Amino acid sequence: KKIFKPEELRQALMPTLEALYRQDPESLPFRQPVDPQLLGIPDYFDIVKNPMDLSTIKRKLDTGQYQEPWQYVDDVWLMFNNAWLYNRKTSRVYKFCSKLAEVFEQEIDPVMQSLG
Ligand SMILES: COc1ccc2c(c1)N(CCCNC(=O)c1cccc3c1N[C@H](C)C(=O)N3)CCC2
Repeated sequence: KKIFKPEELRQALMPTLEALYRQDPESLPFRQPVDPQLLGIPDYFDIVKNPMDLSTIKRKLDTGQYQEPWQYVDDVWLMFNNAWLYNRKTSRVYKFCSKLAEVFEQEIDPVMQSLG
């Protein structure tokens, strides 16, 4: 509390991120930052004001950018909400997002209870 040590956040939270990365096929669109021109979705940043992806979250854990664990939870949820905002409900990314949210819910609960 209330600025947690970065090494403690990394040790506690990284397994929850790893759980997301282990999901195949579902994590694949989330593993790298979105590049709208290269992917042919040029309106992406117009709609998605705060992009987020698994590699960025990992980098933030690795580099001590979270002061407290709810900031990490908020970035994971930002990633999910961006995908549900941008994509149509029939798309792979939308359905994959929903699966990741299921996995994350299960993983994050006991970890947050342990951190305070
Ligand atoms: C597009 O669905 C898939 C599904 C599986 C795979 C791939 C792509 N690919 C491509 C992965 C790169 N393309 C995207 O990442 C992406 C593309 C269009 C829309 C969106 C994209 N992602 C962002 C997060 C979004 O919200 N909409 C690899 C094989 C597995």
